[PDB]
Amino acid sequence: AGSIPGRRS
Amino acid sequence: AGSIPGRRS
Amino acid sequence: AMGSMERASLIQKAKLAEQAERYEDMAAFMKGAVEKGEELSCEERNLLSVAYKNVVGGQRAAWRVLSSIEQKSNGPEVREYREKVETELQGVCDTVLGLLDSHLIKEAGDAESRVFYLKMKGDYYRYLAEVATGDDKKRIIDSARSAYQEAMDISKKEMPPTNPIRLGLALNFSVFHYEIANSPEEAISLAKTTFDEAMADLHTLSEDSYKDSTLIMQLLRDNLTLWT
Amino acid sequence: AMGSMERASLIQKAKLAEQAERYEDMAAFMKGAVEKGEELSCEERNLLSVAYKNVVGGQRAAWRVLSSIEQKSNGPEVREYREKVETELQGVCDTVLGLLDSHLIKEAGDAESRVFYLKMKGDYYRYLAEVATGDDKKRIIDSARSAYQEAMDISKKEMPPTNPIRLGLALNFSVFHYEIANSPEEAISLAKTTFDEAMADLHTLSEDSYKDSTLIMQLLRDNLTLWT
Ligand SMILES: *Cc1ccc(S(=O)(=O)N2CCC(OC)CC2)cc1
Ligand SMILES: *Cc1ccc(S(=O)(=O)N2CCC(OC)CC2)cc1
Ligand SMILES: [Ca+2]
Ligand SMILES: [Ca+2]
Repeated sequence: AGSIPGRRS
Repeated sequence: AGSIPGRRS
Repeated sequence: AMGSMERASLIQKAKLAEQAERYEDMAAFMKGAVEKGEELSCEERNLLSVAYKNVVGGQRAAWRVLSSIEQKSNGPEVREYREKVETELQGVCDTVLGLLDSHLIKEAGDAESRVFYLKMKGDYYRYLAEVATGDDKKRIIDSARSAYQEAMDISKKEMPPTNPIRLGLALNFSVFHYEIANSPEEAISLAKTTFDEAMADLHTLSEDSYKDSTLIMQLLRDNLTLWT
Repeated sequence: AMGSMERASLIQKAKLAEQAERYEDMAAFMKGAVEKGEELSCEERNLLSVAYKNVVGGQRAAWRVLSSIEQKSNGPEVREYREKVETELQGVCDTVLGLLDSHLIKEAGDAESRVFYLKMKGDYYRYLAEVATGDDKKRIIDSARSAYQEAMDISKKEMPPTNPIRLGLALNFSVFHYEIANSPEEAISLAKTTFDEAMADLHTLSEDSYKDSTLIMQLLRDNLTLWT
């Protein structure tokens, strides 16, 4: 299951 | 130019 | 530690640190910026979130590698080192939660900022829950659930169903239900309803907003495909 | 800082840290192991080298990003942050050089260990040279050159031309000539002679040794292709 990657602005 | 990557044992 | 640096300089250096893939530095600059005491703009909130998601994401990946080695092995070294990484991860989550509690959430009055911070609060309690055991685990799980639920309630009243923060909140709360709360049916129902309600609102969007919303919708669909 | 941990536990944790992609931890465990004062085995030398090459490799990549932004811009923030990363990089290089000087090199009597450590010494002075300016740059460049040259002299007397450490030393010394010493013809001549002499010795090798030597030979060829 994937959450928001959220690792690039 | 590439040196030895050297980043994995 | 960043008390002597100007707020605007901390923000500029956080952007440089992102470009340099120096996420620990990025998080320290953004912590310094939060501690100046002013509210954060939309772009500044994203910098704070990106910095900590990268730091804790690497810690979580390392913890999973070590936990897997430890479970296969079942000397003290693997457990000791897993515990060290775990304590560091917990410390980063506690730091983020402390910024949200002192005083980002209480000062956040607009729906966009308040939902963003409550989603963060749910996420960092979720990361604590991933490494927690037993009864401590129960209270941590409930803290994640409570933060996500408040964010959901605001988002459904104040934002359109295609809003990217609303969508990402629903995605992450669905992952919470599936992975943490042992509620796969709730996860599937939330992801499906979120996807369908966003689909029906795409017609209202510009081309650029359409791109932002459909990207997150694809993540919801990717999870539904894995879960069904 | 690692004085209370057993040598064997530091080694075990360095291997776990590598698996977890926790290279700063890996380097700290291996520094602790070196400081126990015993010589390092072949596998332990590789763990030390891998740990620091990863740490300094990320610092170098960040420094290059920041140096490029700074050069395009020509407030104080970009220079200040480039300087911070530079100082951290220099500190890691000084730490490695200090381990080699206290006392890895002086205790290394076999050709395999002495060449390995002198190659490391050349590499970390080369990384210092990449960020140095002016006259400090000249002495740092000569320190790299001197370490590489001593390693070369031993390697040519004591190791076959296909030995992977001999090959990697020649590769990295050729990069030094091309990138640091402004001697591209010397770089090309060293890479060509090294490649040709290794080719002529491949017939003596087992299948596994052949694989190790040909992998480095391909790196020499890749550079020759870029340089000619
Ligand atoms: C949690 C979360 C949801 C969505 C995103 S984003 O990459 O799509 N994006 C939405 C629009 C902006 O508002 C904050 C910036 C982030 C990121 C994280
Ligand atoms: C500097 C350097 C040269 C070669 C290697 S390796 O990956 O080919 N290898 C050679 C054989 C072993 O002896 C040390 C282990 C490393 C790595 C680094
Ligand atoms: Ca000010
Ligand atoms: Ca002992």
